[PDB]
Amino acid sequence: MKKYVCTVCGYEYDPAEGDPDNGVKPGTAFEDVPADWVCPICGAPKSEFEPA
Ligand SMILES: [Fe+3]
Repeated sequence: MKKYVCTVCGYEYDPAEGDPDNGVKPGTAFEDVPADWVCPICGAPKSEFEPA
C-alpha cells in the first residue's frame, strides 16, 4: 500500500509495517491510521504528511 512521507522530518509511514508500538497494527492504509496519530520521530500530525 501507498506510503506517506513526513514533511517535517522525512520519516516515511509504511503501510506494510504500520506503527506497532503506537497502536497502528500493520497493513493499515494512511486514511485508516488513528486520527490522533503523530509522527513517531518528530511529533507532527497526519495533516503534515504527503503521498510519497
Ligand atoms: Fe516527522
